[PDB]
Amino acid sequence: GVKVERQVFGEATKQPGITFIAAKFDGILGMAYPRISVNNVLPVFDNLMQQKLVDQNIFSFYLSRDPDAQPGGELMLGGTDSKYYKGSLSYLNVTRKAYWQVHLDQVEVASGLTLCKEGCEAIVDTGTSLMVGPVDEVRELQKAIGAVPLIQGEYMIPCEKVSTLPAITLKLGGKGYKLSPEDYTLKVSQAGKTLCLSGFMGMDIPPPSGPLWILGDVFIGRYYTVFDRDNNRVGFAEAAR
Amino acid sequence: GPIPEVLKNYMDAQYYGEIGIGTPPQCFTVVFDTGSSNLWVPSIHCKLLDIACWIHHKYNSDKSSTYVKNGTSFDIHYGSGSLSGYLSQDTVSVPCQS
Ligand SMILES: CC(C)[C@@H]1NC(=O)C[C@H](O)[C@H](Cc2ccc3ccccc3c2)NC(=O)CCCCCCCCCCCNC1=O
Ligand SMILES: CC(C)[C@@H]1NC(=O)C[C@H](O)[C@H](Cc2ccc3ccccc3c2)NC(=O)CCCCCCCCCCCNC1=O
Ligand SMILES: *[C@@H]1O[C@H](CO)[C@@H](O[C@@H]2O[C@H](CO)[C@@H](O)[C@H](O)[C@H]2NC(C)=O)[C@H](O)[C@H]1NC(C)=O
Ligand SMILES: *[C@@H]1O[C@H](CO)[C@@H](O)[C@H](O)[C@H]1NC(C)=O
Repeated sequence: GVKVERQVFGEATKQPGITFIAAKFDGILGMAYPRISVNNVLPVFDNLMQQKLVDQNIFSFYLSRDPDAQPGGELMLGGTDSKYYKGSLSYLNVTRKAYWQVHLDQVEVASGLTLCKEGCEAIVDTGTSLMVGPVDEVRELQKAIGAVPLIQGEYMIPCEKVSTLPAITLKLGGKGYKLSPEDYTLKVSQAGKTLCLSGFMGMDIPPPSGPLWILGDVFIGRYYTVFDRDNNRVGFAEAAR
Repeated sequence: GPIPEVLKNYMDAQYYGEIGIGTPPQCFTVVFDTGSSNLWVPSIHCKLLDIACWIHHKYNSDKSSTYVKNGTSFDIHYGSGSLSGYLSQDTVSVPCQS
């Protein structure tokens, strides 16, 4: 293990709204850049680098995409873990050091719809479960695959339709990152019912930060992700499958 | 070397692992979130109105020999919700117990 000394953190006393009540986690440990730290508090990983508690200032995520799998995933501080990926890593420069933001070259539905046609900006966010894109472009996407709107930019797909959906490929660093329908759709469950949620949600993030696409857990689950603060880059390799 | 932090997966929607804050460590589950930059956990001094606090782990600074007070108020707004409280300083262990 590791002990990061002299870490400034929040003792939460109010959490209005409902989203924290039934969440599985007690809290959040942010791993983006200091630029977006509330009150300019030096982040855990920055404090870790300054205390030289790892040799490589990088950190990596494997996230399992079978919900019943053990382990559920792994965060490797200061390294990458070969157990969880196949082949070699391909890297992209960070474009704005705030979020882990990268240039996205395009998004292509295999049946021909192209979004982000001339390139756009994306963030690589382990704390977002779904892929996120602008409302209008996601609406077109969802129409191309036959999904229907649910609520708050989410969409559902009949489960029996999934296996025949088109693949969706994101282009990053000039390489194609394919997502099969099984990759980009999720089982959801409530009160004994099972349904299939589309893994793309529509949300407009206003300027000056936005617009931004988000590469969430849908993406990171298929592509093991390395976050490199030494070289301000993000790496992807195909995850164990 | 590299430190492994195993994570749990809930429903392909929430991924989280255990950390410690304090001496000795008080354990908490957290999202390791590449879309934000702050650490926080629920306080034992959370308001009675904070229903989420009732069923989550609470940091008690009185039980930590490494705690250093700060007290500056903070507010954070995420896409999926908001919260506020006050800052503190302590030792953070990853994992909670290694
Ligand atoms: C409302 C918050 C607190 C939290 N939302 C999410 O977890 C977001 C997720 O994307 C979830 C994943 C999700 C999506 C669609 C579902 C449909 C049917 C059953 C369960 C579903 C779960 N999205 C929503 O909650 C949007 C509202 C879904 C309305 C139908 C089910 C309502 C009862 C279960 C809601 C479980 N959701 C949550 O715990
Ligand atoms: C930097 C902090 C202050 C914060 N970060 C996030 O909101 C993203 C993060 O990954 C968080 C991590 C997070 C935090 C609280 C949660 C509470 C309940 C359930 C999931 C949660 C996930 N991801 C989301 O909120 C889900 C999708 C939001 C992505 C849109 C970001 C739009 C900008 C929101 C207003 C400015 N705030 C932020 O960007
Ligand atoms: C609350 O914590 C902050 C850090 O998050 C303290 O401010 C830092 O303290 C040292 C020395 O006082 C400086 O070198 C840093 O540059 C400060 N940074 C920032 C962003 O404030 C702050 O003093 C603490 N406050 C109290 C009242 O304890
Ligand atoms: C990426 O970043 C490094 C260091 O900032 C720089 O030397 C390199 O030219 C950049 N690569 C590309 C493809 O822009």
